[PDB]
Parts: sequence; C-alpha cells; structure tokens
Amino acid sequence: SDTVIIAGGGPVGLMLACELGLAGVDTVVLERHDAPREPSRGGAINATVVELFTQRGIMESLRDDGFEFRMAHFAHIPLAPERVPGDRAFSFAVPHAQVERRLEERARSLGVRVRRSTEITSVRQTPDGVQVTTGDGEVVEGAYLVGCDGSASLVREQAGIPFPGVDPDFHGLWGDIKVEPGAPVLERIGARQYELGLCMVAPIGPDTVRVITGEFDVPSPPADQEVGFDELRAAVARIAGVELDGVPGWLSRWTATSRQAERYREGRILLAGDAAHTLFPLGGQALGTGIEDAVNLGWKLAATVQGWAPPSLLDSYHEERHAAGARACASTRAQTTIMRSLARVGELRALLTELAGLEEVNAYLVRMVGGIDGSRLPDVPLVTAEGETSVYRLLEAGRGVLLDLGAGLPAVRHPQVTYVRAEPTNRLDATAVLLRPDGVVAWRAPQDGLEAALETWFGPA
Amino acid sequence: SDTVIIAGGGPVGLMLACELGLAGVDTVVLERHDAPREPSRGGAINATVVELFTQRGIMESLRDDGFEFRMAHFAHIPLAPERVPGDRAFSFAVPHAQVERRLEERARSLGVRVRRSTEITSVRQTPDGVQVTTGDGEVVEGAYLVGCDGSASLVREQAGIPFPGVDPDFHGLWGDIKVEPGAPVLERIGARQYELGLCMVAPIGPDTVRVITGEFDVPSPPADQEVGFDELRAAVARIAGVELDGVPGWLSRWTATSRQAERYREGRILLAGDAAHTLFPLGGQALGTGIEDAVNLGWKLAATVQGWAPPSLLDSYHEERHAAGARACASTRAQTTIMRSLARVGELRALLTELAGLEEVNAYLVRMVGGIDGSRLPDVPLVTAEGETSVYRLLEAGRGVLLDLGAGLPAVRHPQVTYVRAEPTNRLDATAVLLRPDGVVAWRAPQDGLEAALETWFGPA
Ligand SMILES: Cc1cc2nc3c(=O)[nH]c(=O)nc-3n(C[C@H](O)[C@H](O)[C@H](O)COP(=O)(O)OP(=O)(O)OC[C@H]3O[C@@H](n4cnc5c(N)ncnc54)[C@H](O)[C@@H]3O)c2cc1C
Ligand SMILES: Cc1cc2nc3c(=O)[nH]c(=O)nc-3n(C[C@H](O)[C@H](O)[C@H](O)COP(=O)(O)OP(=O)(O)OC[C@H]3O[C@@H](n4cnc5c(N)ncnc54)[C@H](O)[C@@H]3O)c2cc1C
Repeated sequence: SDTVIIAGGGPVGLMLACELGLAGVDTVVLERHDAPREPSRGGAINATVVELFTQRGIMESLRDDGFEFRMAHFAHIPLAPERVPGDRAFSFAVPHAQVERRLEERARSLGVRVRRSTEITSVRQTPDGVQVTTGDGEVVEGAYLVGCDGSASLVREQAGIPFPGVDPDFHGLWGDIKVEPGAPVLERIGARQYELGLCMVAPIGPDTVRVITGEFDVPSPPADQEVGFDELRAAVARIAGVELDGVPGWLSRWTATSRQAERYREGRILLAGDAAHTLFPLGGQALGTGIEDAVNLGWKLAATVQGWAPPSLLDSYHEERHAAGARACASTRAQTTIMRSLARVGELRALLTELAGLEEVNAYLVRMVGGIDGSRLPDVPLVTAEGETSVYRLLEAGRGVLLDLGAGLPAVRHPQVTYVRAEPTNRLDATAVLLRPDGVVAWRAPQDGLEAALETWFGPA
Repeated sequence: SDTVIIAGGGPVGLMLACELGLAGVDTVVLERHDAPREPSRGGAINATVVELFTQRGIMESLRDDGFEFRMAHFAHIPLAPERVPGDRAFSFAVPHAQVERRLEERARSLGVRVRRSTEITSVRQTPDGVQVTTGDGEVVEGAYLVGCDGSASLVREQAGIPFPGVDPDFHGLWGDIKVEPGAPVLERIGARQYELGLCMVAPIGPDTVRVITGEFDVPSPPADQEVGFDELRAAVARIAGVELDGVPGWLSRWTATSRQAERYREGRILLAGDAAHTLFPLGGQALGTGIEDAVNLGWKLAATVQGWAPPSLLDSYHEERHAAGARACASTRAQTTIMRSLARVGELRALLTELAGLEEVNAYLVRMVGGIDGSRLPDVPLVTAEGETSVYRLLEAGRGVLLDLGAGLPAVRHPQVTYVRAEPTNRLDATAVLLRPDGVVAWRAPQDGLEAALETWFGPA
C-alpha cells in the first residue's frame, strides 16, 4: 500500500493533507465531525502560520476571511513587532473554523479523500502496514498513519506513546456572549493580566463578544462539568472587575495542560499537532507548532512512500519537531509562570516590561512568540530570468530549491531540486541557499557541505 | 543637645554615626552587644556600598580586610559586570563584622559616643525632644532619634509605624561548619540555584565553610525555633545533592521576609536600614539599601540641627529613601520569584539567562543588583589647579560640591558648597554638576534651575 491515513481533520490534519496532496500522495483523512466545530476555539494565526500558508499560496484564499494585525505579547506584556527589522510576517485575525474550511477545500482540490462523520475506534499496525477500525465497522488500511487527533489522541494512546508534562491547578472559562450596547464588559476589550488572573474580551460579532478567563493555582470543577453562566460572570467580576450580563451562546472550560509526546514516531505510526504537544494557548504558538509539524512531515512522508527518501529522512521528523516542540513548551511555560496572581509575580512582570523596552529584547520576544527563527527565510522579492517573483512563490510547488543570489554556483543538478538564479538582494544575508520543501534552510553560502546537505535531505544525484 | 541618638550599632547605625560625626553633630549610638557579633551574616559588599565608603575614605581603612571581586548575579543567573561601560565600582569581599569594626573605629575617631552593652527598652518624643530608656534604668535625651535597630525594630514599633509586606513560606538555614579535608560539601562551592532551591557554600577559614540553604513554598519550623545539625544536613543533601558533615559552630534560621516601613519619619523619630526595610538577603542590596539610607539621612539631619536646612529638607529623606526602598523591594522580589523549584520556574530562568546574554540586559541587571543608577557619579580622576584628584575625593569633606568640568560658570558662592574647577574629561557626561553631600546629582549642565537646586538642598545663599 502507498496510502497515508490521517487520523483527525482539524487544522493540523488538514494542513498535512494539503502537504501530502501537493506531493501527490494518496491520502485519506478520517474526521469525526460533519463540519468544523463552531464556535472557533481560536481567532488568530501567528507569523509561523502566515508564512507556512503563504509558501503554498494559502493566505490569498484567506484574504477576505479576516485581517492582518501587527500586535504581539509575552504573557500579556505588550510587544512592538513593527520595530523588528526584516521582513518576517505579522499575525492574522481569522476564526480557526474558516482556516479549517479553506484547508479542507484545498486538500480536496488536491485529490485527498476526506471522510467526515467517520470515527476511529481502533488503531493497529503490522510490518506490512497500518489498519484503523471505524465506528461503522469498516477497516481502512494504509502504509502510514498520522495521529492528528488532538490532545486526547486515541492514536497516541493506542501506540503506547507516553504524554509527559503537567496539569496545573487552573480555572479556565470561555464563551460567546450577546451583549447590549453599553455593556460593562466592553470596557475590558483586549487580553490583559489582572491582579488575580487573565481576562480576554474580544468583539466577534456586531452584538457579540468572546470572553475568556483564566486563574492559576486555584480549585476548578472537572473539565466536563457543565458551565453555568453565573460561573463565567463571577470569574469576570472577580478578575476583570466588571459586571457581565447578556445571552450566552457557547460556554466551556479550558485547561493549562502542558504536555509533549515522548516520541513522534512509532514504526508506521506518527503524531502531529495537539496529539504531539498540548501547550497553553498563547500568542498562536499552540496551533503554530502543529502547523509546522505538518509542514515538516508532509514532504518527508511523501519522499518515503515514493521511494526516493534517504534512509533516515522520516526519523528526522521526530528529531527536529520534538526539539521544536520542547522549545515551544519552554516558551509557553516561561509565560504561564508569570500569569499567576500579581501578588506573586507582579514585580518580575514589571521588570520584564522594562527589559522588553530594550530593542534586542523586544526583537527576541516578538520572534519567539511568533515562532520565528532563522531556520527559514522571509518572503523577499526576487528577480530571475523569468521575471519578478519572491522566495515563497518558489516553494509553492512543494519542491526543494537551490536559490543562487550571486554566489554563482555551477547549476546544481538533482531531480528533486529546482535551481533558481536570482539577482542579488540586500534583504537576504546569504548569496545562496538550499531550501528544503518545508522552506527550511539546509545550507547557505559560505558554509561548506553543500553536497552533504543535498544528499541528507534529497538523496544522491 | 541637639544630640542625635542612634538606636542600634549595626553597619547602618555606625555608618550614620560616621556621617553625623563628619558633619560635627553631637551623636550617641546605643547598641545591645559588647562587640560586633560573630559569625558575620554577610561576607561581601556591593558597588553601592563600595562607592559610598570610598567617598568618605573608608575603603582605604578596609584595604587589608578583604579583596575586590568582579562577579554578580540575578537570582544566581551569572552576570558579567566587567562588560559594563563606566567607571562604576565592583564588589568587595569582607566579613560584615569587620566592616562594623572599621565603621565604629571611624565614628569614635570623629568623637561620636558609642555606648555598647546598652539595651534600649522604650523610646518617646516630646515637641522639644526625644527620650530613650535603657535596661539599666537610665534616660538618654536628644533632639532626634534614628531607629537603626534591625528587622525587629523596637523604635519602629513604639513610633507606631506599620511594617507591611510579606512573609512567604520559606525554609532557610545557615551556619558555619568546621569540616574535614575532602568534605563533599566542598564540591559545591558557590551560590547556586538547584532543582529544589538554593545553596551557597563559601570557605571562610582554612577548614571552615559557611553553608546557606533556602527552599521556597515548603513548610518550615518557625524562625525562632532552634536548629539541630540534622536539619541542615538534610537540607544540603536534598537541595545541593551532597553530604554535609562536620562540627557546626553556629546554626540559625533565616526568612524570606520582604517588608518596608510605611513611613521613614514620625516627628523627631526616623528609621534606617533593616528597621526601614527587611528584604531578601541577595547580591548585596539588603545592606546596600541601608547604607545609602544612612548617607542620605546624615547630612540632612546635620543641616537640620545646625539650622541651615530648608523647611522640607528632612522630609525629603522619607520621599527619596522610601521610593528607593520600594525599588529595592521590587527588585529582590523579582529575583525570589524565580528562586522557586525549577519544576515551576526553570523555563523562565533559562529564558532570562538567554536574555542576559544581550549587552543592554547584562548592563541593566548588573547596575540593578549593584544598586547603581544615574543619581551619583563614578569616581573619575580629575585635574584641578591644585593638582590631581578624583570625584569622590572632593566628597570626603562631606560638603556639597559644584564641580565645573569646563562649563565655566562664575564661581558659585554658597556657605555649604565647595566650588571646584576641573579640566574636561570624557569619563563624565556633563560640563558641570552640583553634587549633594551624599554624592547625589542635584543639577547638571545644561539643565535650567541651578539656583533653585542650590536653595532646595542647601538653603539660601
Ligand atoms: C480555549 C482555547 C483557545 C485557543 N486559542 C488559540 C489561538 O488563539 N491561537 C492558536 O494558535 N491556538 C489556539 N488554541 C490551540 C488550538 O486550538 C490547537 O492547538 C489546535 O486546534 C490544534 O490543532 P489539531 O488539528 O492538532 O487538533 P484539533 O483542532 O483538536 O483537531 C483534532 C481533530 O481530530 C478529530 N478526532 C479526534 N479523535 C478522533 C477519532 N477517534 N476519530 C476521528 N476523528 C477524531 C477531532 O474531531 C478534531 O477535529 C486554543 C485552544 C483552546 C482550548
Ligand atoms: C543569613 C543572612 C545572610 C545575609 N547576607 C547578606 C549578604 O550577603 N549581603 C548583604 O549585603 N546583606 C546580607 N544580609 C542582610 C544584612 O545582614 C542586613 O541588611 C544588615 O545587617 C542591616 O544592617 P542594620 O544596621 O540595618 O541592622 P542590623 O545589622 O540588624 O543591626 C541592628 C543593631 O541594632 C541592635 N539593636 C536592636 N534592638 C536593640 C535594642 N532594643 N537596644 C539596643 N540595641 C538594639 C542590634 O544588636 C544590632 O546590632 C543577610 C542577612 C541574613 C539574615
């Protein structure tokens, strides 16, 4: 079998399906729900996601679904992203349900089989492949299975993969409320750290606000106990110091679980997204880390089933993304550490605000919280023989790219790699780079080791 | 009489006494102990203390009692003080008992009456004076009383000044241990943050080490209970992961108390040092803040009893030093926030450690924990008509100084101020400054308001 089964059709699963579909791999996603769930948990995507979408032309399809914004924070300490030199993306306000719809439409348009209303009840693997049982008794078979089935992943559990980390005492609530004009909660728009905990209030409709509260190190009802509107109102009054009234729609709990799968791969079974790491939802790193799992994995998986992957390519998924996941965990825990009561962390918060005043600190934190590092390039304009283009347009094909910016290499000739010569530009501080299909820089002038890079990621030529 | 009574002859009381002695004020210090106590709680003084000692020639008297060192930390994150621009002081290693001996020696040489073996039992004031009673049944009378009587200050209590702040859960032990050669505790020399808490091991004699343990947010015996050696042995094995044995010379508890007097002045009664602020003992800010209390207060009190103090000059002691105390409080609390277990603060500690690699963060933190800001100058070499000097040498007489570095003002004529003309130097970023007797800049070119500054701090010309 040459088929990849994706367990779960959330944002990470759907992104992975898009990657595999672009690569031309036979792919099936099994998703329990008949549609993306509403209301959306998330209302924004960070620089990591924006860039990874752009290098596949996915942001254009989201153009009219939301808006660019250029704000960021570290544990609700305001940062200034537009002061940061370079050309890295900023953030984008859009409900995650809409992101999911665009991703699903893209995946289907690429030939991926999407099976909604299909519950996985059982997961097995043999030396010859992968087998999943659905709630209708059907067995679906493939070469590989990827658990993108969220925090509580059935795939992770059935694979025997431990999920270590912590479940802190935390009282977290959220919901959409229809409010009247003049509603006191409208005086608390934004995400802020108050004396006792966090409260975020955001307009999501002409008469509607999303309200989120979170208080650390305090008792909380169990996560599947019903949330009465009076509980949310009491939290808002206690934390935000304002009276909430209105007509509640959605009301639910959320947790401060911070856990990561001990390994991202077990034979023919792999993990991505929330199944692989469940982190505190801050600044878009939670989804961002999952989306970048998907992009890291897609092309490696494809190369593997198509027969041209170097022996160790698929193992580099766990190696790179478990490290990246641990760094995301570290960043988000560093943040939640100072989201305790101000009686306990107020002074350190004020110190950090002061430090964030220093240009290098602001740049450091904006990049960290956006999930941005020097492993990928910015989407910079380029001029080639075929005219004007840019770095990320070269990556839309989903193929490796040797981009020569004046280093003047003899044209690299590898069946998996596209050689592109472009005029020099000051906006990239390398005269040549080798880009993996996920956009990651595998080599750059003037480093030695170009052939080893080529062979490591694409095989010999 | 017109006598200043100082309650307490610790480092802060004795420094205050030296300041008053320099200014020619009749002064008595009442101190419970027959001699500075051993063992010393502290073994180093920070940049603030070194500078304030230097501007009175006191470091000279200490030159053979210890040694300069150039290390610093923020909650045991190592810093690099020598990378910092300026001519600001570093640290000095010396037991505090010896500092006390030198300060008392200086105070006596200036004619201060130092009465040891004296228990103060009650303190009172009348419109015309202060009255303090001793355990032997005598009354000491004066014009002003200053409480330098430590953390448990009787003077603070009897003046009815509240001591708000916090007393975190904290298990702190310390003592001096005579150990056998090859003792495993010598494998842990230094002040370090471990998994569970902090431990400092410091050689203090050929076969004697000081050992200090501290663990936050765990149960502990009350601070007045006795320490058995077994308790310290367990703490060291638990925290530092090493076996301690030997013969203890002294064992006691210490707390993470962080409190500050609501006001530093109540009529003719004032507070300084630990009586004014009890902070976490870390990096030298605990003593440093007190020493600068003493230097701030001395000349102002002198001006008050000599009749040349403007009406609100003594009040400025509370305004400045309370503010400075609050900042020290905020600083040290910031630090203790990340001295919890690494299971709770490890990621934030690692992040901060990375940020401290940025030059401006390193500078910010070194200056902060050294108590150093822009309110005083460095001790820079100067060239005057009378030959070579330095900034602090001009401050040893304890008078205000109008230091003209090429601004070429007409000679300032003020009975409390010395006008000094020096050649330009690149090591001071002003062409002229007005220095208060505590070394603090009251005015600098090209600011307006030289006359106003003169009148504010030194009265009418
Ligand atoms: C309250 C809250 C607010 C948040 N806000 C943000 C934000 O603003 N920005 C941000 O970036 N992130 C945010 N996050 C985090 C973000 O929602 C997740 O990181 C993201 O949804 C992870 O995507 P995923 O596809 O891995 O998992 P999911 O979105 O959970 O998708 C997993 C899918 O698998 C399906 N599934 C599960 N089990 C089975 C089964 N047995 N058979 C078939 N299908 C199955 C589920 O139906 C689901 O569709 C927030 C999270 C919470 C809780
Ligand atoms: C374990 C420990 C380690 C420390 N380490 C450091 C360090 O490394 N660096 C640092 O800078 N700081 C350190 N400190 C803090 C430092 O010791 C204090 O900040 C400093 O001693 C304050 O000086 P002070 O003169 O205000 O009070 P004290 O030093 O407490 O002096 C007060 C004096 O008043 C006398 N007194 C009190 N009541 C009466 C009374 N009724 N009658 C007569 N006399 C009285 C006492 O005998 C005492 O001599 C440490 C503290 C502790 C507990």
